[PDB]
Formats: sequence, C-alpha cells, structure tokens
Amino acid sequence: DNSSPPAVPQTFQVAHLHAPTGSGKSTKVPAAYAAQGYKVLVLNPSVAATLGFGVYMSKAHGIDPNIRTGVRAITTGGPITYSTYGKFLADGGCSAYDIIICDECHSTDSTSILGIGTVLDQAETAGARLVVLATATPPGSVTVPHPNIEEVALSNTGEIPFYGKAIPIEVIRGGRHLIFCHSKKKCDELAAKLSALGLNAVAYYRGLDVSVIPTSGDVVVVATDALMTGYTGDFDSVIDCNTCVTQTVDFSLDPTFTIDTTTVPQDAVSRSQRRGRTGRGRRGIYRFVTPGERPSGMFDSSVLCECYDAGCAWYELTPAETSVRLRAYLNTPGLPVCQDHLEFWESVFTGLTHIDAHFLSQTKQAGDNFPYLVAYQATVCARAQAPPPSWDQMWKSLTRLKPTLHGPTPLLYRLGALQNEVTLTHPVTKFIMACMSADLEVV
Amino acid sequence: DNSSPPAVPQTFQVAHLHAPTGSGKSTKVPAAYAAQGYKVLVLNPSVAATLGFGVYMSKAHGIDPNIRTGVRAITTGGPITYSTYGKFLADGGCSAYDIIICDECHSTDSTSILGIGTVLDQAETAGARLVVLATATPPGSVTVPHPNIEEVALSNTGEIPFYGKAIPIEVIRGGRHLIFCHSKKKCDELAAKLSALGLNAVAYYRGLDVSVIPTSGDVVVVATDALMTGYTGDFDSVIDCNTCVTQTVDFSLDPTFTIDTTTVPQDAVSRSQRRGRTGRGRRGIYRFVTPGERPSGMFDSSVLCECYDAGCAWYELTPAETSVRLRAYLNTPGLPVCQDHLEFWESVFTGLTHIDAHFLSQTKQAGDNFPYLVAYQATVCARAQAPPPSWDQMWKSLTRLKPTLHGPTPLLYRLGALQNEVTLTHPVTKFIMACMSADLEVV
Ligand SMILES: Cc1sc2ccc(Cl)cc2c1Cn1cc(CC(=O)O)c2ccc(-c3cc(N)cc(N)c3)cc21
Ligand SMILES: Cc1sc2ccc(Cl)cc2c1Cn1cc(CC(=O)O)c2ccc(-c3cc(N)cc(N)c3)cc21
Ligand SMILES: [Cl-]
Ligand SMILES: [Cl-]
Ligand SMILES: [Mg+2]
Ligand SMILES: [Mg+2]
Ligand SMILES: [Mg+2]
Ligand SMILES: [Mg+2]
Repeated sequence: DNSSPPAVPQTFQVAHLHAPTGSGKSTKVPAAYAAQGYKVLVLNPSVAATLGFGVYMSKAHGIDPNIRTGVRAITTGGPITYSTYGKFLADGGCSAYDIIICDECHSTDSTSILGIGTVLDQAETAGARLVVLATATPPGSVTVPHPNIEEVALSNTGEIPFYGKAIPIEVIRGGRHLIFCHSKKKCDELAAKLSALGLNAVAYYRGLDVSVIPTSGDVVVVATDALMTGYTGDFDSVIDCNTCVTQTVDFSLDPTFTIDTTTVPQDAVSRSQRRGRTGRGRRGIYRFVTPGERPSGMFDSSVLCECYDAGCAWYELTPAETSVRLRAYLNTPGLPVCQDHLEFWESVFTGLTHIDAHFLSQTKQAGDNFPYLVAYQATVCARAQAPPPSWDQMWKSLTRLKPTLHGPTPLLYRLGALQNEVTLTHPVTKFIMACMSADLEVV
Repeated sequence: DNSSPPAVPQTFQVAHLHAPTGSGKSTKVPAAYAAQGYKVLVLNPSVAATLGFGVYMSKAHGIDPNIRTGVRAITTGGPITYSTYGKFLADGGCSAYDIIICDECHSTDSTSILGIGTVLDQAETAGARLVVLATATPPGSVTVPHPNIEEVALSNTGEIPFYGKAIPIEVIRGGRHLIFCHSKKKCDELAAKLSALGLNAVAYYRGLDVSVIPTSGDVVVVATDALMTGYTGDFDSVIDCNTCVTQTVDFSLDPTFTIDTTTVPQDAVSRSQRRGRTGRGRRGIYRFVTPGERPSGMFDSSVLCECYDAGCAWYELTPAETSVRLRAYLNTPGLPVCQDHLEFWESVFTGLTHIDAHFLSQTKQAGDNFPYLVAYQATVCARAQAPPPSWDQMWKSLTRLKPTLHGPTPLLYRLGALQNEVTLTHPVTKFIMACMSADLEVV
C-alpha cells in the first residue's frame, strides 16, 4: 500500500512511503521525480545522511544535487535539493519545490517535528504538488521476531541480580556477551561485580575508547547505547535491561515544571536495536527483563517545549507561528503522536519577554539543550543579582558575575538538580504557574 | 519445498534443507529431532562454527552436546553431536546416529566433499534413518539483485585502466571506496598508481594489519578477498575485477598434469560477497568488469585429487575406498558437481607405492597442500639422489640432503614453478602418463 512511490497528483497530496533505509526512497525516488521535470526537496535529520546522498547521486547517476546543511549550502542549480530539517528551518521553510520528501519522518527530535509541521503547513501555499512522508520505521511499529535470534526471558533464578530479575553466571561464562544498562554508573558497578566473580568484563560508554573491547576472546561487555554509535560487530548474546534515559517533562509544581533526563521503559526501536547486536552471520541469543511494551512513534511533551524554544532561539518565530506549524503536524495522520500541549507551551513562551541577547547567543553557541529556557532563567538571575539554580555547566554565562550574585534563586522551572535556596516570588514564576492551571490538559 | 526440516522417514531418506545461516538449521532443528528421542550428528567444514554451536545450544537451551574437532573431542553423553567433516573422517565415518545433518553441504573443499560422500555411502548401513543435506547456498545459485545496491558496469572510458575496462577518477575521488583485485601484486601497483594521481589509497591483503585502513576520511582501499575475513564494515562503492585465484588441475602433458593456483572468473558466491561490502545501512554502488557468469557449486578436478591425496595421507583409505565415497557424492542429485575423474585419480594414486613415512608426516605436519603428492615426489627425489623441482618451502624435507642431490629432477607432475632441469624417464612418470591416456575423459 505505502511501499510504492506516489505518482504526482496534479493538484496537492500528502502521501506516506514505507520503505527500508537504502532501498531508493531518498535517492532513486527523487531521481525519478526529477527525470519527469520536477524540482524535488529531500529533508533528513542528519548532516551525514544529507552529505551521503549527494555523494551517491553524483557517483551512481551523474546527478549533482544541491546539498544544504548548517555549515554550508552547495548550489549546483540542478533540480534535486538535499537539506537537513534544521537547515530547512534556518532558510525560512518553503520560501521553489514541486515535491517535498520528508525523510525519516518517524523522527521525534524537535528539529524534525518542527521541520515536518512547517512543510505540512506551507507546502501547498508554496506551489508544491506533493509532500511524501517517508520512513523505514512507521509509528506504532513493534519489535517483530527475527529468524536468527532466540529470545529467552530472564527469571529470578541467578547469582547476579539485574533490574529486578537475575542473570545466572553460566549463561555469560564463556563466549562473547553484551549486557545493556541504562547508565555509565550501572555499567561500572556490574562490570566490577562480574570481575570479582571471575569473568573477563569491561564497561563501555560515551567517552571511552573502542579499543577497550577485545577483538577476540571471552568477554562480557556491560554498555550503554553509546555502543551502537561508537563500535562495530559481534556477540553470542545480548542481555537487555529494557529501560533507557530520555528527556521528560514533569508538571512537578515545585514551582512549575521539570525538564530532565529520566529512566523510561524502552520503545520498540531501542528494543530492536539492542537485540540486533547478536544473530550476525550465525544464530544469536537475546535475554530480557520484560516483554516489549512501547511501540515506536510516541514522544514526550518536553519535545513540544523544545520546538517552541528553538523557534524563539534560532528561527525568529513567535510562539504563535510555532503553533501553526506544530498544529499541522499533530493534525496529519500516521505521524508520531504526543499529548496536545500546544496552547500551554505557546502561552509560556509568549510571556518570556526581554531575554538578554548576549546570554542567548552564548547558550546557542555552547550548544546546551533548551537555549532559550536556560538563557531566560539566566537573564532573570542577572536582573535579580541572584545565583543560578546550580553551578552546572548550563549556567556558565553567569560565572563571570559569580562574586556579585547573592541570595535565593528565583526559580522559573527545573532544568537539572537544585543546589541553592529558591524564591517563588518572581513575576515570571507566577506567570508560568498560571499558564499551567489555565490549561485543562496540564492542570 | 526444501525450506522446512524433513520429518524422519521410518526407514531411510536423503533430503535437502535450504535455509539461511543462523535460522535454526544447525541448532533448533537438531534440538527438535533430539526432543523426539533421536541421536543426531551435525557436520560442518569449520572448527569455529562447530565450537559455536555447542556454546549456543548449552546457553540457549541447556543442552550440552558432544563437540568433536581435530584438536579435542568433548563427550557429554547427550544425543546431539557436532563434528567437523575432517574429524568425522578421522574418526572412521559412521562407525550411533539416527539422523545426520551435513551442514554447509554446498562446500567444495575436499574434506567436505569426502566427508559428505562418506555419510552418503555409509549412513543406511550404519542404522541411520535420515541424512539431511543442509545449506544456505544451494548449487546453481546466482547473484540476485539487492534492494540497497545499485549496479553499474564500467566502460572503456576512464583514466585508470582496470582489468580490460576503466575507472573514471571522478567515481573514486571523494568518499570511501573498495576495489577488489585478484593478487597482492595488483593491489600494490593500483594503490601506487592512484596515490600518484592524488588519491588517498591503501593496499590490503593476507598478512598486513587491519589498522592500515582509516576508520574515517576519504580512502580508496585496493584489496584481495583477505579483506572479508580480516576486517569489519563500510564503503560507498565496490569495484570488482570479477576474477579470483583458485586451485586448478591442467592436463598439461609436460609430462603429466599441473596443479597450481590460477586466475579464474569468479562464481556467484564471490560476486555476492564482494558486492556485499557496500549497501550497509544506506544505499550502495557496485561496479564491475563483466556480468555475473558462474553459478555456485561447480568445483575443479584437482579437488578430486585432493580427496585421494588426503585419503592416503590422513585417513588410511585405499584409492578404491576413496572412490566408493566420492561415487556416492557424485551420484547424489542437488550437490556441487564436477568432472567425473574418479577412475583416473584412483588409478594414479594406486601406483604411488612405498612413500617414505617420515617425509609424509613432515609434510602433513608442515600443513602444505597435497601432503601425499609432495612427499611422493620428495621420496622419488631422495631415491634418485636428485634435487626437488625447486627450493620452494614445499620441498623442505629435502633441504638437509641438499649437498648430496644432483642432476635433473625426476618430474612426476607439477605443483608449482619449475626451477631445475627435468628427466621424464622415471618409471612413475611413465605410470602417471599412462593413467591419463588410459582414461577417455582425461585424454
Ligand atoms: C544547533 C541546533 S540544536 C536544535 C534543537 C532543536 C531545534 Cl528545532 C533546532 C536546533 C538547532 C538549530 N539548527 C539545526 C540545524 C541542522 C543542521 O545541523 O544542519 C541548523 C542549521 C542552520 C541553522 C542556522 C544557521 C544560521 N546561519 C543562522 C541561524 N539562525 C540558524 C541552525 C540549525
Ligand atoms: C589438516 C588437514 S588438511 C586436509 C585437506 C583435505 C582433507 Cl580430505 C583432509 C585434510 C586434513 C585432515 N583433517 C582435517 C580435520 C578437520 C578439523 O580441523 O577438525 C581433521 C581432524 C582430525 C584429523 C586427524 C586426527 C588424528 N588424531 C589422527 C589423524 N590421522 C587425523 C585430521 C583432520
Ligand atoms: Cl517570545
Ligand atoms: Cl596407495
Ligand atoms: Mg535511499
Ligand atoms: Mg577483566
Ligand atoms: Mg543455526
Ligand atoms: Mg595515501
């Protein structure tokens, strides 16, 4: 049904394309639309993917497309353009293209979600005949059985307790095995427990080397998801804790909301990926704490906030402009889904007035999450000559003013751990609290 | 048809099983035959695969099978036994098992071919009810299109001549690319040509390190098939010369036959494998000198010779015993195929009388190809006080006698390059020449 590329409707259509990564959906398909005389934009969340498409197209097909990223925009004048969603947003959206392919349209990072809503809101007005929502992983996808992987639940019987169940020593003594834990911390403690017990064991996370994992010999690697992005092949078995760390918003009311990195049950995509490290060129084993529960393509409300934040920080969009684009995304069927907290987030940002410009550009440059919310809290701090909620790296634009800031932090919301006393008097704190309780979904 | 495991016939059946590597054919299938009360032997060409199955079975299913290789035989007493074909032959064949699974039955190395003929000849007499010829690559398989790989023939247009066609510089300037050449020699010359031209290029073959290939950055790797067995992932494109080196027999009549490593067009398996280095997690390009021509599962007559040789050297089989087993293999449909040179090879070896025992064990130990033919030539040399055909490593059991060997080599056949004068007088030379011309297929 959605596995063939849509023929161009001679007016306006939104269409889905479910096809594997590499299969032609982002290359051969735009090539065929271009040979019929169309101009085609193809959007993707990744700078590397985007650059990779221009290499393929010119070398396979002698087609030199325009390649547009945050760094540079390469204009050849040909009919196909590749861009990241972020560069697309930075360029004003549709502002040119007959057909727009939104690639990896299952992505739930904020640039993808804002970028996609923008296409959906603007595509027809801008002269487009076709928007394609393309993906290899449609929303509601679950982990399906693999022919080469045998799946065996852990029980309570075992000498090594692990996320509420147990690993018998015998199933990891001998051969090469990968245990997934959620944090650098568990990795280290489990790695150390196992080593006490006589096992060749080694931790791996963000910021250690790939060479810390022996090519050969019995090993138990206790790792985070950093592994899949840093390292190549192997494994007789995977032991999956079945949880990850994700950005979540909590309407904690202490005074307002909390945005932090918390432990959530994994979704199908993380389950599929962690399992997929065994079964390569021979049979594999996958062991797990709990059966697959979350389908792919649900995202957190704090990603809606992040969209509003980036709209203000990067793209000179008022919160109301951000809502039209997000509304178009939430109103389009077959896309990732989320609680409808558009009115609420819009209203919060609408009263985040008179941010310090130099603070915001410092935060933007340093690359911290939520550049607008961090610089706004900082602004508020420097205007009350108060310290930031902690001296986390986040707050470094206040470090030069550190000797002159005294007293309780005027807390607007929580972006991490609290390390100073707080006052809840601030007019903006009050404003955000009233945004919460003026919204039936958020109260 | 051949994708489901055969139910046990209550008398005797030979059956085929076509199923992917890892899918259960060598593990789950024997497990299910064992739960019904059968004793199951599972044979494979690889020590590592064989050991890998015992790890899987005990860890996935709490089944500790017997694991038998050249090194050691592990006896647990359970109903499933894994063995290499070679260990099976060393143990006397069927000499116990209800069901015998011949795994990787498409293999065309001599141990697999002799091992398989032995099962086929002996299985019924020995009480077996079932022989399964199992494989992921049936004979006559061709290279089929891959959804993620775009295939583009080279033409004559290009600045870099390559196996009778050309590579334009533009298709390898920028990005990461793998060129296959047939010999360490071409690798080095092409690598050096490309470097002169401004390209980051690096050779790779048997005996250089994996680290000689940069993880990141534009590179052109000019390699042999050593690459697939030494190194892990990548590549925007593969450029395949479409030829490999294989052991071939030539009835050269100078005086008798030649067995040497020569350049042949590649078969589907080598084509599939070399192509398969691109298209991983994104789209790939494969370029080639000539369209796929050889289907898998044809092997050379010199593999029949090697079987006879190993029978004499390792397994105390007379040539006539070797023929009954090879005959059973050639008479069984759906197996690799070869010219029927059984009578001829049998007759050659039957007159290879009174080999020196110490020479043969030296050759066997040193691991040279054709241990019987090398030690027989050597024997013949030491009895004529003549030098070996060259001082290649092959002939090292004659090195201690080197000051006393003089005159022309009495050539029985050719196993490499000739580096001394030769006499064709030797009675055994005459005998082998008459084996050739007494056989209608070989004349
Ligand atoms: C650096 C970040 S983090 C983040 C998180 C959420 C959202 Cl919605 C945007 C963002 C951005 C903004 N952002 C993301 C991309 C994507 C890419 O790498 O090509 C990107 C590309 C270009 C720009 C960009 C470039 C210039 N010259 C000026 C301005 N104001 C923005 C901003 C971009
Ligand atoms: C070392 C070689 S190269 C070659 C080539 C062709 C053929 Cl038909 C056999 C052979 C052999 C013999 N060969 C191959 C294997 C397989 C494995 O590694 O388990 C193997 C295993 C065991 C034996 C083996 C073991 C003992 N103790 C005595 C004797 N006479 C043979 C010989 C073996
Ligand atoms: Cl605002
Ligand atoms: Cl003999
Ligand atoms: Mg593609
Ligand atoms: Mg250790
Ligand atoms: Mg298997
Ligand atoms: Mg170089």
